Order: sequence, then structure tokens, then C-alpha cells
Amino acid sequence: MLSFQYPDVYRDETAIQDYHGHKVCDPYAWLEDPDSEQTKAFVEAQNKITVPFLEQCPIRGLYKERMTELYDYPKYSCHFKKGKRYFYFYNTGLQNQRVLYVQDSLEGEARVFLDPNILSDDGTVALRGYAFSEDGEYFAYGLSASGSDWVTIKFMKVDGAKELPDVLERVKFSCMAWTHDGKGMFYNAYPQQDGKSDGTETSTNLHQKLYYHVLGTDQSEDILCAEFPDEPKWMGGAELSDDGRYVLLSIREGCDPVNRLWYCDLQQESNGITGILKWVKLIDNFEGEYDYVTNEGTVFTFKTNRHSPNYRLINIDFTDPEESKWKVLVPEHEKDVLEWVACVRSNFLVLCYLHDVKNTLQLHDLATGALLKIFPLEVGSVVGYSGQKKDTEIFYQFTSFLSPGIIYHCDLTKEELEPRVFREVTVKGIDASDYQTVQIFYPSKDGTKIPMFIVHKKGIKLDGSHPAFLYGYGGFNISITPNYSVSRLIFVRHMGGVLAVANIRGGGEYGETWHKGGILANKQNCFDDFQCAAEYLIKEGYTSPKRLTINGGSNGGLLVATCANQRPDLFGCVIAQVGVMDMLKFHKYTIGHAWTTDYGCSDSKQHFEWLIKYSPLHNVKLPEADDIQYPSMLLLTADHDDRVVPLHSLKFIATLQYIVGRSRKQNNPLLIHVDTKAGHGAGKPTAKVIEEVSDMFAFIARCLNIDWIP
Ligand SMILES: *[C@](O)(CO)[C@@H]1CCCN1C(=O)[C@@H]1CCCN1C(=O)NCc1ccccc1
Repeated sequence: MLSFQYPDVYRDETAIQDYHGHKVCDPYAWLEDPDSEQTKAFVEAQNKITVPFLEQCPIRGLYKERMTELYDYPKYSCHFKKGKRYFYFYNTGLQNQRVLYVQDSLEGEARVFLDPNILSDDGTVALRGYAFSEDGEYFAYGLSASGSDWVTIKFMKVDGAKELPDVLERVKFSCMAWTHDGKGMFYNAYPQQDGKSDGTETSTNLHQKLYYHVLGTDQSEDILCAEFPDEPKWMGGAELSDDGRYVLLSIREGCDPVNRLWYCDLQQESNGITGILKWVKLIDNFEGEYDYVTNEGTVFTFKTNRHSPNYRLINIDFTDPEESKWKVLVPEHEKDVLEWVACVRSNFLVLCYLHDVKNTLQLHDLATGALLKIFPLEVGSVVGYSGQKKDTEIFYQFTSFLSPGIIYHCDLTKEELEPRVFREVTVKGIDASDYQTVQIFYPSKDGTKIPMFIVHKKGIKLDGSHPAFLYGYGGFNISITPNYSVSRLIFVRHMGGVLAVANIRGGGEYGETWHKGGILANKQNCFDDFQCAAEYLIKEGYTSPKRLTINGGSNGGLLVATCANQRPDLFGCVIAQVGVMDMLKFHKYTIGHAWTTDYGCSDSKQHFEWLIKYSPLHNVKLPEADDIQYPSMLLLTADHDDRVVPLHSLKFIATLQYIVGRSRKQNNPLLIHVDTKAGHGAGKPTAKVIEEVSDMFAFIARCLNIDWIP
């Protein structure tokens, strides 16, 4: 099967760094430079062996044909109203990018408003962020090229879809918020830096500033409204209150769900927005999250995790601001996580809870917090919503493992609420009724019960014979909830597979305590939970080690890489997408400094001692047992991934190939693929999505010798 040679890769044996008395060698440190001829050559030499391996088997073509057919169904976002018009995104099925449409009423003819497909030949220019003026008459929108986090903001007049001259450069991790006077918009930008700013560069991102752009002016005239030059990692995002009176500034430092909250009453500005605003530092620490919901005069309703790991709603009066005086509007639930909250039709709140990793959607009274209405849902996720304070209706979008999902609509002006299906799409070719989704709770190493979803064909014998695809993330307070994936259902239907998703610690599935259970000194809990998930699938007879594939991306790419080093005997195949592999250096690059809230930072001795134990780059080791080799591994990354710089995967693959790939007992392939004109994955065009899943499943089919099932 290894009908190919690994490329020779130079080792810089002089690259030795002292970490708190521990010497670490980093012989592929030179791969950190994306622009060098050396690094370019390495990448070319790697893709040269990977592409033929993946494309040799007819199963890739069979999978791609099926994916192309089954993925070709219409995809809609919720309707949402702005000013006097409705908007929605729509993809006929296989367009590279979804298209923004406008209609003058709910039954009016729709027309194309913004079509990102015409911005490139290959669909690699995508929308990233947008903001309508309060009256709905002007529209600002971010564009990213090649999947980079860098954005250019452009502007349109809505009536006639007219392009405006205004262009904002150097935008990244940015808010977009228009003042209600329609004069201009808040956004964030970064100071000029040496070298490139296109998504191929690794330079750290510091000193983000908040600016106000006056419409019809050049960007050079933009007003600096907030900056934190003594705190280079702080990021201040602006939003206007629902009545337009206040700018709220949420300042973050890292990825924890906490923020400072300052405000500025715009009516108190001496002469409009002319420089740094008269900020009032209502919450001036990083001890809690304060997420604006709505206000009524000086009474501000926020969703918070302050003293409430499962979140709750509080009212803070700006004119009586001490914490002792805050009113608890909707108290914390004992187990259910309050995921998000919206205010609609003046005095309703829409609350979305997570209960054992399934959503429930509720309407509450703003004045008392009282429950009014439960919106009926099947078991799965709410993935989209519209309805702001001035609106008199909501839309919401539901999805699940087996259903592409449904957009619902509810007219909130009605005395008796009657939600109805507004849009529904069926994917013929996959009969949902042939399959089932079960949820189980398995005990981890320390006895903690972890949820896991399993999706499989009804009636199968649990005799260990099925290939399985087990997915995890485990970090950053992100909950991994049910969603429709045609590519995974093809694995079930046409490869006879079992799908599994493990809700391991580090996630937000059981609130901030679940998140803290998988970070910092307890990061090893994530890996233990995930390994235990694999043992459960095997023990209960869903699969066997040699038929089990694991998959994760980003922080989940770290998950599956670590699990390969720690338990190579447990897995047949590992696909790590855009993974954080160098845990000693991740903080040095682009936005990596933000992840130290989950991981820690190697500059501290204490953190170093945690990180060195699991950092995938630093834990590649030939298994001691003669009959154990590493699983088949595929790393996927891309040259404009400026979220997780691709050097992580480059250094990791060189290391795997040299330490393990050179040993006589290793017969499983250890491969990387580096895509071009693509990034971390946000805004990836449909054509690339299809190619990527075809690569992934062809790898699986080949490594496990799975027969296609027509
Ligand atoms: C990956 O897991 C998910 O994309 C990477 C690697 C570890 C964590 N991330 C990651 O992207 C984190 C987690 C989700 C958001 N995030 C960011 O880095 N976001 C950029 C950002 C924006 C504002 C403030 C801080 C960070």
C-alpha cells in the first residue's frame, strides 16, 4: 500500500530551546515561514504523494458523485426584516456561495441583492459579517478572500442595490454597528504591520482599535473611539442599544466567555462622535460575561454567567449600578444551559435552552421573566433565528442528524400563537426512517458521565463489524449539537458506517463547569473522555479498533492527534483538520494568543508542565509493543488558514513521518494535504467542501478496505 516514499525533510538539529530547564528540540522550526522556497517545496512534495493515494481508488469518485447528488438540495437561511424589506440567504443547491435575496413583502417577488459568486471564478471570496443601518436603507458587508480572517468592508445603498465608494481595509475580528442616526458605523481594525496581510502570514494580531466610519468619507478620516495600548490583547466590540441611545463596548481578552462592559450615552457627547468617547466603565473586570439583550430606559437586561455557570438573565440599572441592586429576571436553571436570548416585539424574550444537548425554544415576558409559550420542536438544534425588538414576528431554523431541517415562522401580533412551517426541504436518496439516533451516557475514567450521540441503520447487530466515524471537539465552551451532514450520512448509507459524536468536557453542553472540566490543568480530561467514547463503541459492539475512524477540527484536530499519540492501539484511522499541533508555540501566531484561556501558555512553568505532556508535536513516539503501529493518519490544512497557521500541521507531519514513518513496523500511511486558496473553513465554497469530504472518505475507504454499497 505504501507504494511511495516520504520526502526527505531537513532537520535543524541546532534548534534547541530551554523551557524552564527542559530542553526542547524543534528541528522543523523552518516550516514556520510560509514564504520560503524550502517550505513551498515541502508542501509540494507532500501533496505529490497524498493526492495520488487518495485518488487511486474508484471509491473517491463514487463518493464524490453521491455527495454532489445528495448535497444538491436548496438551502435557506431564516427570513429577516430590515426597514421595509425582507432578506434571506438562499443556495439553489450547489452554488459555491449562498446568495442574499430581497423582497418588498413576504409574498413579493424576490430578487438577488448580493451574489458573492460573481466576485471570484472559484467561489473563494465569501461574505464575512454584515450590518444593515437601523432604518434598513444602507448595508455594510465584509468580504474575505481565500478563507482568511482578514476582511474588507464594502457598502451598498439598499434601494436599487447601489454600490457605494466606501471601502474599509485592515478589518479582522470586527464588530459592525451603525449609529441610529444613519451617519456611520463602528468597526475594528489593526495597525499596519510589516510583510503580508492576506492570510498566509503568521504575524501576531495585537492593538486592535475601535473606529467609527462616517459614510461618504475616506477611511483615513475615521474616528478613533477606543484603544487599549497598555493591554495589546484587549479587543473592544461596539453595539448600539435597541433605542439607539447607548454604544455598549464589550472588551474581551482571550476566548473565555467573560467581558468588560463599558457604555457611552451618545446624547452626552459634547458634539457627536469626534474622538475617544466618554466611556462609563460599568463592569471593569473580566470576572463575568454580560451579553446585551435589551434595555428599557436605563434598565439593561443582560445574559450573564456571573455566579451562574448555566447562565441567567439579570437587569442592571445604569442609575443604580451596584451588583447588590441587580434584579434576577430569569434565574439560572439547575442543569439546562441558557444558550442565547433575543428581545422581540417590544416586550417578549425568546430563550433558547440546551437540555441534554438538545434545544428547547421558549417565549418569555420581558417585564417579569415569566414563561409564556414553548415552541414545539423535534429533538435537535436551533441553528438560526430572526426577530429583533421592533419586529413583530420570528423565524427560527431547526436541524437534526437525520433532517436537513425546517424554518418556522410565528406571527407575534396574534393573541394565540400559531407557529407554522415556512420552508422545508427533503433530501431524496436518504430515507430518515431507515436510521436512528440514540443518546447514551458513558462513564469516563474519573466516573463522570459523558453524553454521546450514535446514528446508525436500524436493525444492525452489535457484533463489532461496522466501520465507525467518531467526532469530538472538546473546548472553548462550544457545544456539539445535532446537525444535518449529508457527507456523514453517505458514510452510514454507502459505506455501512456508524456515526458517533462524543460531548466531551471542554465543551459548553453542561455550562461553564463542563468548559472548565476540559481546560488548563484539566485538558487531559478531554482526551480521556474521547478515548473512553471509543472504548464504549468497541465494548458495546458498534465497531472494533481497526475499523474505527476518529475526526476533529481545530481544537478537535488537537483532540484526535493527541489521541493518536496516547492510544494508537484504539484507532484504525485519524483525520485531523486544521489542528493545533504545536502547544508550545501556538500563542506566537496570528490570533493564537487568544487560546491561552483554554490551554495556558508555555511562558509559565506550571502551564508548560501541563502542555508538554500532550502537545502532539512533542509526543510522537513509536509504540513499545511490537504488534502496535500508529493508525493511518491524514492531516488537512490550507495555505490561507490564518486562524490556525498551517505550520502546526507541517511540523507535525514531518515529525510523524520521520519518527514513526521510517520504522519498519509502520505500514499505515501518515499523510498531509495542503489546499490552495482556502483557510480555516469558514466561507469555503461548495466545490471545495465536496472535494474535501471526498478526500476524507476515500482515505477511510482505502485504509480500512471498505466496499462501497450502491
Ligand atoms: C479552532 O478550535 C476553532 O476554529 C481554533 C483553535 C483553538 C480555538 N480556535 C478558535 O478558532 C477559537 C475558538 C472559537 C473562536 N476562536 C477564535 O480564535 N476566535 C477569534 C477571536 C475573536 C475574538 C476574540 C478572540 C478570538
